[PDB]
Amino acid sequence: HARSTGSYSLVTQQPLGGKAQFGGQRFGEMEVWALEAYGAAYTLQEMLTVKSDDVNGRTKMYKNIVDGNHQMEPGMPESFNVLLKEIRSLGINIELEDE
Amino acid sequence: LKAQTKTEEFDAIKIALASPDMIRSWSFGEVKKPETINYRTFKPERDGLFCARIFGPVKDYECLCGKYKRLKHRGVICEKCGVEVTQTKVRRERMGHIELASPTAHIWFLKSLPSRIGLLLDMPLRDIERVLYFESYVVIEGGMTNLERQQILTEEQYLDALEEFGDEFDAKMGAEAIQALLKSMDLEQECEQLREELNETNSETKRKKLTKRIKLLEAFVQSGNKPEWMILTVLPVLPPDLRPLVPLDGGRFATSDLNDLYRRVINRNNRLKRLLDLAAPDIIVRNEKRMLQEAVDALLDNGRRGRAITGSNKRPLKSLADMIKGRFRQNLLGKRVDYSGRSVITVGPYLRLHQCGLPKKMALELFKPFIYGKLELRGLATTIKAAKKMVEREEAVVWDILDEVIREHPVLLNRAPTLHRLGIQAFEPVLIEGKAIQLHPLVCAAYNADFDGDQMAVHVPLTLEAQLEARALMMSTNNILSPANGEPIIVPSQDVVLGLYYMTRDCVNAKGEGMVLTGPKEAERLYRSGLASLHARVKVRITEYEKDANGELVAKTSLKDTTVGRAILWMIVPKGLPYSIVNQALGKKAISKMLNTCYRILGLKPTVIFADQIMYTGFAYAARSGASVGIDDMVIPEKKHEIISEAEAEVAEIQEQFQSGLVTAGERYNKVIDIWAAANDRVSKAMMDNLQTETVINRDGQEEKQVSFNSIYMMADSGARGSAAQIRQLAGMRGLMAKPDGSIIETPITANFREGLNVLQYFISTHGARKGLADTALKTANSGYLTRRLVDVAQDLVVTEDDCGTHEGIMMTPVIEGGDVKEPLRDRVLGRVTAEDVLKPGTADILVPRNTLLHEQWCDLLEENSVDAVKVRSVVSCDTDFGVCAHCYGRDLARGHIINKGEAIGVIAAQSIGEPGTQLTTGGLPRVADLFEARRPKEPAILAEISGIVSFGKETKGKRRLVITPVDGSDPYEEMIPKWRQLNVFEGERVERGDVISDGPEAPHDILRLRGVHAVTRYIVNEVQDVYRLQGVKINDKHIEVIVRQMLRKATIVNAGSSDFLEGEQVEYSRVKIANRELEANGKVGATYSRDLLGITKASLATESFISAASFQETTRVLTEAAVAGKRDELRGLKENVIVGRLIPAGTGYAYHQDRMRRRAAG
Amino acid sequence: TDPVRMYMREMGTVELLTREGEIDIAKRIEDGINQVQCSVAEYPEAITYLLEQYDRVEAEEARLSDLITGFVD
Amino acid sequence: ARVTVQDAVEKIGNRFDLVLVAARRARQMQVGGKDPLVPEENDKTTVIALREIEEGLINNQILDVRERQEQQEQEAAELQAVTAIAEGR
Amino acid sequence: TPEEKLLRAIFGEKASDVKDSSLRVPNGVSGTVIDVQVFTRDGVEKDKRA
Amino acid sequence: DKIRKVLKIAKEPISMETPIGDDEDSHLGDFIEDTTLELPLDSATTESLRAATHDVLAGLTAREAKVLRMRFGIDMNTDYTLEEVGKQFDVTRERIRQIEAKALRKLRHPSRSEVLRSFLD
Ligand SMILES: Nc1ncnc2c1ncn2[C@@H]1OC(COP(=O)(O)OP(=O)(O)O)=C(OP(=O)(O)OP(=O)(O)O)C1=O
Ligand SMILES: [Mg+2]
Ligand SMILES: [Zn+2]
Ligand SMILES: [Zn+2]
Repeated sequence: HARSTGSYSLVTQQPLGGKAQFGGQRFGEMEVWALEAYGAAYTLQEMLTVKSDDVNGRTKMYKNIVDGNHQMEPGMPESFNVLLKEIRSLGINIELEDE
Repeated sequence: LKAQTKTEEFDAIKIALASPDMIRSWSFGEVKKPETINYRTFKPERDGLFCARIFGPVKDYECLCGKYKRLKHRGVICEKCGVEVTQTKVRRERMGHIELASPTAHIWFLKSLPSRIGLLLDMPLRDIERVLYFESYVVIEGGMTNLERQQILTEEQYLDALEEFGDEFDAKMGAEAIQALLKSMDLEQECEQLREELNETNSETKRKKLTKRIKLLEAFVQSGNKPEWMILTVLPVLPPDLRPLVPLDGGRFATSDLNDLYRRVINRNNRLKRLLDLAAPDIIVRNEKRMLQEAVDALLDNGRRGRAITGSNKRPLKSLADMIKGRFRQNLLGKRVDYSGRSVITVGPYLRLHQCGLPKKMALELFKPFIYGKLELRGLATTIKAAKKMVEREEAVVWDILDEVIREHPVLLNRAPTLHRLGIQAFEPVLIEGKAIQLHPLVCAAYNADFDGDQMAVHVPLTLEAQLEARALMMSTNNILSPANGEPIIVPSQDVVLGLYYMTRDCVNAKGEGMVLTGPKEAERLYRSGLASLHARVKVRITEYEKDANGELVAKTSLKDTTVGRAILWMIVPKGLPYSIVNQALGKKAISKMLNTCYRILGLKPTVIFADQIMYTGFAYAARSGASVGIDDMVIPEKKHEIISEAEAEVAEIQEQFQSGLVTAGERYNKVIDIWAAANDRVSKAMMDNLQTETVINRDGQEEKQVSFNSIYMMADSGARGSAAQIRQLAGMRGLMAKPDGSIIETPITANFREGLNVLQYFISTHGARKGLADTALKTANSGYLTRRLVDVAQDLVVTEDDCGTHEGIMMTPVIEGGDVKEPLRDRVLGRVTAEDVLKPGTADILVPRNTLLHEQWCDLLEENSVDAVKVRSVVSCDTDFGVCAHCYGRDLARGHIINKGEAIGVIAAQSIGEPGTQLTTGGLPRVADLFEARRPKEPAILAEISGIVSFGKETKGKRRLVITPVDGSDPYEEMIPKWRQLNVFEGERVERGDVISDGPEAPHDILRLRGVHAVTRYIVNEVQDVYRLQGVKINDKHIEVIVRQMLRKATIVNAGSSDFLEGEQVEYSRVKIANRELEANGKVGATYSRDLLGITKASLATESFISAASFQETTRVLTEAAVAGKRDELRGLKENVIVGRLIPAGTGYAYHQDRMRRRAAG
Repeated sequence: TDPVRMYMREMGTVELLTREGEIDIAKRIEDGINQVQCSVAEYPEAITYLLEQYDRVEAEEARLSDLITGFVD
Repeated sequence: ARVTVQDAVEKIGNRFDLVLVAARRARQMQVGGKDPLVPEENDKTTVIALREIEEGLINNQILDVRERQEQQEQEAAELQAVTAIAEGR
Repeated sequence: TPEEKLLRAIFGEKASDVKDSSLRVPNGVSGTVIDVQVFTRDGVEKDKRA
Repeated sequence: DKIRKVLKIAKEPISMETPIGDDEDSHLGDFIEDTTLELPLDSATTESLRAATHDVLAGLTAREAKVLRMRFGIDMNTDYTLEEVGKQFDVTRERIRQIEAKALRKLRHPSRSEVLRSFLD
């Protein structure tokens, strides 16, 4: 199996795999430690931002790849952005501070 | 400078209570109807749980009514339906709210184990609930009458107490009461009460609970939160697309369970709002209020009441709280990733070390966006739309383009259980035909990859950084040493070490015996021409090099006494190595130390290109060898049946003694097992005597015997495959088996695999096999749960400071276990940096001066002299607050130099410990957990508490007291000792504090307390290492020592003058503040403390960042207990920075956080 | 706890009505509503406004359904 | 230089700051800012930046010196234009 | 979009009300067709090949 | 025939948190893909069809752009009825219809079309 860019799930903007290019590889907690044990800070960020949950960066990436600029403009994963609204839709006020 | 308003780069995250005013800021309308969609048109009913007025348009830039469909109209609200025309995405962002009729208690603050609403009031839960369901009144600011504030009344009592005091006395019931209680409550005033009460009454039962409550209370005032806010007046609703109502095929619908939960709250709230305008009897509205309370509770956290079930379906409904979990460690289970793939992996021995075979097809799909760009960048495609149609057509030219994008572009490879950092390594891709992934055979050892069906996954480093990160950090050839023990993880495995062992071998009389050859080149010429045999004693002129000069290769040429094979192998050995390194027999043992020395002498590159040539030549000559395995290769000794009958005789006599009552049944079973155990040892080293040497050959004369050249012997002697324990099961008899309950069966398996086993033997062989598969299956689980507990206590630990600057360090010796040296000194001390100058057997003479990194030269300069002990700086002593100085840590890495700033030694320590965890066996892997968890043993020994002469006091009262009496100081120490446990202290001897008063195991908690931090850290490492060193597992003490640093992360204060008296806290925070007190502030009001040993999971429980804690701990309690404190998470750490999707505060990201933490708290 | 119990328990204290007590309450209900009706009838603005609203019914500014539903007989 | 990075880490001691400096240089070439400082054996901008470290002619200090130089070259071109923003007076 | 409509007026293609949803052979696999079955809901007229 | 339409909506919607029965305890909702989304392999070409038509429109006479970008929605709010474009340009109506036709005509010859045509498939 392989997959560059494919389909994505509605609730969690994460790679789901139906028709055409299949589902992506799961990159679990233990694989994350590997990158942490290396210095792979960027390899990790792009692995859990632009390459998966970042609904905006993922296409700012695909456009930048074909443009010939190997940059990522990150942004925030949807998993955490949903957790804002999930915590916030309990009685809990959770904010992002400073500047 | 201007402040700011909008959106820049956020740092930190604050959590708090939400005022009802706060909750309405998020809402863009009140949901008023339980309606969802319309039912014929699947449009959203306005003022419903799904709505376009409140949340957003259904499709992009289209008003709901339709009068404003054009993308021109944007910030416009249609005059009919209160809908602005933006993206459908805002149905994923915009929240709503509901105005509650009656106040409603927040289940989390009412019911999370320590009731916040409870102890904020100092009110019990069975009382608050009794007030909440309208069963009994509670007083509120009862004033100067007959009743206290928190007093609780019944119906009749409230009536009797009302007739006496009409006003000037207030009592309510229901949520309005508890809301008033928290509202009227004054925190600062109650603070002044708890402070005077602490000082007036001296009692350990009084001021032990007193201090425990007040720390939350004044944390609550300082929090900014308001106590009224735990009673909900407004309930915010989650955006709809996060609980959507999408259609499926066949026209059937699916929706999140919240909609059943949200619908019910609305219905009961609306019904209650009706029951008030109908002015219903209180009996009804009370029941309605109770249901609204129940409905909200099942929405926020279903499960803490009677657990409502979903519509028509038996399963319960997944509440908001369960949206967050979904039990433990539920936000960090993993995320699927773009630009990835997997397939079955196969060999490919032709590969250089830094590359891997990638299928033509996988590499096509994986780099698709690179190909699309590189295609029209050169102009082979007009535009991207045709570029797709090209690589869809697989035109011949896209293949030649794919090589262009592929060249300097590494890929990542990952195998299933990712144990240590080597489980993901970056290789340079080689375009290969077929659907298999080709894996370099030397990197197999790191991955634990067989080729029996195992698969690996691939990942594309997209950004420029990740490509350089993959190239400089994760590359195959940049990690050739294990980070668990500075030895090479890229050892020749099996097929290859058989080859070299076959080369570097010699037989007594072979073709070429005795000729003299000008150089190694003519030695290969002699073999490939069929003139000289690969193994024949032969003198050859060789030149070797040695860099004994100041960095320069001195050459030396001689006629060395070797063989033809070892001559040809010398053509591979690079430059400054001695010819002695190949002059021997070269088994897997000697073949890896050959590789190690090349790295420590010549450096990285010449080692990488070496390992390749060792594999190429190893494979080739192993294939030339024709080594096989036939049935006649497993030689059974001729004396086997003899040994069996002899032990078969002894047992018949031990039985003879048992019949006559000479020996016991327990002795018989024990004595019979011993003669069978001996017989197996006898057959064993009988077949190995025959097998190993019986090759009797002849050179010019009569006879002469040597190590055998039989196939299966060479496999073991070399170390390629096979082990003497396993071989013994083929020729000799195979052991005694264990019957299920744990006994070992008194008649062993006399037969072996070269013969047959019979029904009975095989049937008994079964239990060992099945419990083998189960034990090895379970101990693969226990390990994985260990490395979790281990990274959870570490993770955030990073080499931060350069040199903390200390002379503190642990005294390093060889372990010398009873008999002789179970571990040399040179191993324990290599790669560490010395605490102070080490001296010769005589002094005035520094041999290594102060903090120098003891490497191989220094270790020999140590091993030349008779130095038997070296004080070494250790992580447990590194005085860096928040992290570890590079010096005190050591050097180890997959690279050979001292640790670099920013590496996340916390993880790579934990990994190195739990990776070999599969291979262990009180003792075994739980014995490791017992130590790291600091678990006290069942029946401990007690240690001498204080120095002085000891004596016994009182008599037997269940406890026999012991009174120690120091020479100078106070003597009031008396310890209650159960005197039915045999003691060891001499009853008239002066005892030194920390000595054996009884015997048996000891608690680490004592060791730290009595003998000190340096003794407990020694006790752990030597005791866990005994588990690993028993199983033949090399783990440097370094890694165990960083875990220990986390175990004693905390301390308890003894004296005061600044903060509390007994609190437990980090030495990092404490030491940072009593160092702040030796100058500045007070002259020295500083406090003394006492280091506290925590088990890893207890030590991991204490994390500042609540986002980290909400990962693995119980997410409800962390979120509640943090939201009441108004706690700020500053990020800073590892776990949370992953959760929020930004650069790790380590590695390449360490430079980023260091540039960020400094701009913060500055201008 | 669980509201079913405490509702069941709360109303179980209420005693069933005798077949005569049903009339006692319906009589007290009669008095109260009739009492306010006698008080509504004493208010001049209540007379003028009912006349204000009927001068709205005869000018086709409403319907007879919007003001009354019937008289006695 | 493509087989291992050890020769480069010698010139900048961190192994981590090497990935950050060599990446910062790789952008200067890929996003067509600059031309190489060493002959390119087809090597991508990933490696060419790494060759420039082993050759010793590029590091974070040398880059910042050249950049702070370019701040003043483009400032002297825009010079006679931005002083014409004496309309704020 | 604007630009796509300009593309519709230049090369004059009657923009379809219909989307391509054909069953197509999965990528990579290849073989021979050896059977076709058609099950038509009762009431729909059995098509030609059916 | 309404029975079918009736029978469709009579089924209550399905718990999206239904366990689907895998070994990962996958829930139903984890499998419903986002069909409202534009795939990056498409949005990439949208950013390319942009630069395509912009280059092809600078190959026209200057007032052919302002008359074409006005007839379609390109780089302006809304599209303009060709009469509305006529009021902007003094000489009105039929005059504009030929400016419209001739601009598509200069772009239809295989020299300016070679780039644009490959957006049709
Ligand atoms: N990171 C990985 N490294 C090596 N092997 C992997 C990896 N991931 C999956 N596999 C193999 O792929 C399937 C399971 O995949 P998944 O767990 O269901 O997840 P996803 O559906 O998203 O692919 C198994 O292989 P097999 O089915 O052949 O059977 P096996 O487990 O006994 O080897 C796995 O070994
Ligand atoms: Mg295998
Ligand atoms: Zn509208
Ligand atoms: Zn230190």
